[PDB]
Amino acid sequence: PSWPQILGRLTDNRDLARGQAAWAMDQIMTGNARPAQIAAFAVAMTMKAPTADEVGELAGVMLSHAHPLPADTVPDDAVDVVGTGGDGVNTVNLSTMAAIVVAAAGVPVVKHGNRAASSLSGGADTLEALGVRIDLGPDLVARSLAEVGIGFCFAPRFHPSYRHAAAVRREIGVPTVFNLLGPLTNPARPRAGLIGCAFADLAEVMAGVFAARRSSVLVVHGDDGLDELTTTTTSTIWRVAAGSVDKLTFDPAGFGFARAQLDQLAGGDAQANAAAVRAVLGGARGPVRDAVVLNAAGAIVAHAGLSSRAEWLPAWEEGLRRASAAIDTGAAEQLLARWVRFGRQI
Amino acid sequence: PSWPQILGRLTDNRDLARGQAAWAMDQIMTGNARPAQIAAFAVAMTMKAPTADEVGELAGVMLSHAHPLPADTVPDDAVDVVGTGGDGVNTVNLSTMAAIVVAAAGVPVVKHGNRAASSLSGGADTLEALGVRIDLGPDLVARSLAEVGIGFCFAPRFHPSYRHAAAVRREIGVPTVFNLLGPLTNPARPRAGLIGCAFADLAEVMAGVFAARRSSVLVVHGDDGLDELTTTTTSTIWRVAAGSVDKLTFDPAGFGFARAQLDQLAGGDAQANAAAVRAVLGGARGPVRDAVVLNAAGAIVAHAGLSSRAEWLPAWEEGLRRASAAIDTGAAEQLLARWVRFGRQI
Ligand SMILES: O=P(O)(O)OC[C@H]1O[C@H](OP(=O)(O)OP(=O)(O)O)[C@H](O)[C@@H]1O
Ligand SMILES: O=P(O)(O)OC[C@H]1O[C@H](OP(=O)(O)OP(=O)(O)O)[C@H](O)[C@@H]1O
Ligand SMILES: O=C(O)c1ccccc1O
Ligand SMILES: O=C(O)c1ccccc1O
Ligand SMILES: [Mg+2]
Ligand SMILES: [Mg+2]
Ligand SMILES: [Mg+2]
Ligand SMILES: [Mg+2]
Repeated sequence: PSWPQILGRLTDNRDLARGQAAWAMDQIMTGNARPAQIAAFAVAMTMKAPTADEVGELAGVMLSHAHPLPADTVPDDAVDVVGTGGDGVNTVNLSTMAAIVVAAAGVPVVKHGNRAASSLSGGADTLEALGVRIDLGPDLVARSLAEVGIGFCFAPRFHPSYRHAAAVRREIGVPTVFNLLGPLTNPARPRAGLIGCAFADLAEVMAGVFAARRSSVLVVHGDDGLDELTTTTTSTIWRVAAGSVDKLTFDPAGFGFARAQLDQLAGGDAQANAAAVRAVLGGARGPVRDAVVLNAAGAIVAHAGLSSRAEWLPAWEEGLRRASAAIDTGAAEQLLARWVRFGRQI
Repeated sequence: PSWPQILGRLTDNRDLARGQAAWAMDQIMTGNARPAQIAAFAVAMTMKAPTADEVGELAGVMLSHAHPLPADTVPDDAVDVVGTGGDGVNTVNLSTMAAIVVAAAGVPVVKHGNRAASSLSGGADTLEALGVRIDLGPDLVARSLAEVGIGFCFAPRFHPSYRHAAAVRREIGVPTVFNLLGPLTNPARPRAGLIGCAFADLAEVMAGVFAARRSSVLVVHGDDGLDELTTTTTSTIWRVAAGSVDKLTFDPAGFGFARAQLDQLAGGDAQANAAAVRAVLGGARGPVRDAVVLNAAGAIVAHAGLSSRAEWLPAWEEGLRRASAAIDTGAAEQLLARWVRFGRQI
């Protein structure tokens, strides 16, 4: 294989042969690709329209190179809540808030995340401002998960060989297929997830990658453009269960949610977004809470799907009940406090 | 303007706004673009499908930055004979041989060229092997043109600010829109040419760029893949005259040319290809001579097109007669000897 061969095939608008995307990603991950080659590959793949097979190869290479968690430290039913980012709408950190609530409901959460790329504050930035340690290595993440019920895998700490690709992503500035890889490369490899996709025409490809792994996952795109389950309108959901993908339209009004305006979900810098986390966890009513509860419930539904006996509507009602109770009893607020203390106590 | 704006527009499969391609190329020509940005741009433009407006912007910027020839040193009727290269068929240097014969017939030739990229020996490599000075500056090319009837503009000598783009083209090694720019950026700006295009679906775009300049040009693509008029089969010609483009198919059998096999046109390293030039100019009959006479006649037809009185069949008959006579009288052989002497006597 070679760059001229692979890039030529993509510019001819042809799908790659089996193993070609993997070869490319591995060249990229070993410091063996020129920045120009990395860029051409990212752009060419994006414009051809990447297939699930191709994206799965990219993600697989990344997972091969990632720092893994220690054997037997990740519960079989661990869940992630994370999105591509890049929806362009500056919101509060919905996935991060949802993840805390989910953990507090008793679902183990190993969250993958990163700093902002185009937003004012990313999940990692907001966690840092809350006093949560985002610098933890494999062993300490495993301990966080066991002792607190949640662990945070900071993308740059677990994927050091992605350095070169990350740099090129920053330089070119446009979204590419690389923007899909974060949610697909959690180093703890959880089998369930609520996965947000900002790019409506690539969400089905992300869902195909999860289906290949037989994950129980909801890939979500709010019909307003959010990489989260939205409260402002319907959301498209690509449901992954039993190795197949199901596309459906989701309306939170069907569960009693009131239509919000995007303005109401608006965020700020790390300090502002941290304050919004404390506000929700302290029981504050309103649009932000509603959005947090809905997404927390979505992750609980994904967790439920790890069993083939899970039914859609009863799963959602249970998810909503559990998410609401985890906040209302103060369990979510206490969990955050316990998470902060854990990192301080080394 | 910005890289994210421009690259995003391209990845959304949209034509650029007027001036955006020019902004991009200017950034690239001023050393202000990262290699990743250069590559993303070249690739994204290629996969979107470039327009003549866009390619015309890129070439315009390059021509802005190029060393010009001194005022009033290029005859109004000078012609170029040059191709994109990249046909991936190792042939003798047909454009370069054609250019010598055309100059010997008395049509002023200011030829743009470069060393090999893909092939064993490019036009510049073969001229060097023949003893021709290939890297003369503006004043000396002007003198060569006046005194010998032909001048050669070496792309790296006249387009020094293209070095970063050139480097990226080499690194990524798949053709992009940049592969079109050589024949479109002759620094002497001759108004006529025989212009080869290896890429069947980009030839019409090249022709549109020349149309916008009101050049008299035949853009040619051999139906066997050659970026020259072939003798093995038909060629597609995009004829540019009076600011418009006419698509034609051309069959040299209509002018008495026997079919050749492509291996009959095969070349080798610069020494071999130099020997091939000497063989044709010394009156050797055979397939190489036929392909040379045909291409020289094409260039003479383009020159004739600078008049609105030019008629297609008479022009080809005159071109063929003039090209053959220039070889047979020994004028083409003598012009090469004189060109070699000129460079030695500077
Ligand atoms: O700056 P952007 O490109 O828009 O990305 C915003 C955030 O979205 C992703 O994380 P995640 O879903 O985990 O964070 P969230 O809590 O902000 O939803 C990404 O890692 C960023 O942290
Ligand atoms: O290595 P490649 O990418 O295939 O390019 C082969 C040659 O074709 C172009 O020139 P030109 O048309 O002047 O050369 P020619 O005499 O070989 O036809 C290009 O400048 C190279 O010199
Ligand atoms: O975004 C990443 O995952 C990353 C990884 C390694 C180095 C820098 C980075 O931004
Ligand atoms: O090929 C070119 O035009 C070129 C131009 C400047 C520097 C190096 C180069 O190869
Ligand atoms: Mg999110
Ligand atoms: Mg989001
Ligand atoms: Mg040529
Ligand atoms: Mg050629």
